[PDB]
Amino acid sequence: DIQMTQSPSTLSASVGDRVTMTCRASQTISGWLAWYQQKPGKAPKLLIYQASRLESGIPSRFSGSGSGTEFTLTISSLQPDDVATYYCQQYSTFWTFGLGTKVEIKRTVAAPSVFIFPPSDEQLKSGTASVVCLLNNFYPREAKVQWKVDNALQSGNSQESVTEQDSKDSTYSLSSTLTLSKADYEKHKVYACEVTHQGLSSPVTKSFNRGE
Amino acid sequence: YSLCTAAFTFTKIPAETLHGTVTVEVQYAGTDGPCKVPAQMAVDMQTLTPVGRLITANPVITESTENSKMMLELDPPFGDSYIVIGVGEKKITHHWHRSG
Amino acid sequence: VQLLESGGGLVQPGGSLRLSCAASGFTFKNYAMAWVRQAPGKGLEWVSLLYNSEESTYYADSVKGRFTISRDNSKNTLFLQMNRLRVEDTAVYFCVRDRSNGWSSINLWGRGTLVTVSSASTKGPSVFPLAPSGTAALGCLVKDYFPEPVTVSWNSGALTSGVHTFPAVLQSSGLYSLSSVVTVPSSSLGTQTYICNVNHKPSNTKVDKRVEP
Repeated sequence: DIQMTQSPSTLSASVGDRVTMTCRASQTISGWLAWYQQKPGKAPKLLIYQASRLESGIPSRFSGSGSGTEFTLTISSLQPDDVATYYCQQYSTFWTFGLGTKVEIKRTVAAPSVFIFPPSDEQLKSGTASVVCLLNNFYPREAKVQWKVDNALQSGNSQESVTEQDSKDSTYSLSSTLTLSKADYEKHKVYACEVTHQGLSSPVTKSFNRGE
Repeated sequence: YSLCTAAFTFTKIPAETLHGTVTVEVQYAGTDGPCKVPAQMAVDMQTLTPVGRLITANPVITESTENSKMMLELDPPFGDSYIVIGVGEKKITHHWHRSG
Repeated sequence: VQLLESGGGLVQPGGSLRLSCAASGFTFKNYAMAWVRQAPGKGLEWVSLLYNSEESTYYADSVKGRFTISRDNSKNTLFLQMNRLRVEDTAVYFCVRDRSNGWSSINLWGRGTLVTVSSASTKGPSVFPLAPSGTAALGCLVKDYFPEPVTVSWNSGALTSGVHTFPAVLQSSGLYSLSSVVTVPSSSLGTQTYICNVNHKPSNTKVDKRVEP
């Protein structure tokens, strides 16, 4: 079958910038090529068909061009609504889809906003306690979250999840759940997470006492 | 077996024959060979319900390589129809008129 | 103009699931229909397409003999009969209308229905709140469930602005686990109640929890 290669795999750029991605086909697919946008969890939205025909309702900044074997999709002025993966499709003979080009957006730096949550008693009544540390709305994506149990650093229980880049402010938000049993939980006193992010002059720490 | 998913190209203008049958030469641009050639007449491009009748008996593209030839003949209705080769958005059409 | 998929969920390996799609807004009979799946984190893979006849039905080699598609033009409905399922068939399945008559651009997509070919049992989740402290934020913790998904909402949809629901992480136990949080005016805590509407359809688990301080 007709293999399809896209590049780049990922890319970050800034609101306003001209983004350009490319895809090549393992043989002549004339002009029978289409481009799709797919934000996570939603379905694909066709943008371009026949290499260069803009679909109806798609914004004019999206354009296409190409022939035979290599094609290009070009966002003329990136917009926060464009954070998605982008797939190409040949349809000269059967269908083949690219593996995508993930577009992330570059914005001003934004320090996080840390919250901490003690485990609820519904959960403590089952032999397990979860401590979650929340980093809300921050750019860029990177941020080491250290846990401390009475000034004792942790490892091997803290799982981290992070939202897709926000569609409105193009920031991230990060969860850090702490796996621990109801036995070892009550063994100690005060808990806290240390959030070190690039938009912080000094690392911020939020704590809580087993009581107040 | 299965129909031809790729695009066709008229390699010469269709021509009327003996008593009004039109013959068609096309060239196929797809690598899904072998496949049955989507050939028919039609009057509604939405329904593609066959009008007329395909005279060529079971037209199948032979080769598995790009660019093969093929010759078809159809029996068009009276008045106006459309020769319709291929399927989908890559369908090719040519207007036809047959008087008497 | 719309496609709506239904029928997906959890299947044992070797099992059989029958997916369906409901078309509206167009002469369903005129258009080619196809099923395009998407493995988690992977790409798009077309699985089957049909227009009219035996000759105008196609199956990707990866499902040949195993899957089957069907068209009910009286009911405007598309079916995908998948048998002898394998663990790698786990994917979201999109019902798709072709632009025209087959093998074109795809200008109408469903919503996706996730088929999870798994062999472990199902696990209902547990819901624990995240009490709060210029304004504060609260949430819900959905712990220890299998398989995905777990739709979460707040105040039955009336609270949307500022909600973040995280992706599911796979704990060491083998069970997924996610949190869902929302930022709210701390000055509006004593009067406004906040309840999260957890939903884990694979185990028929609809749960609510108030998140008081």
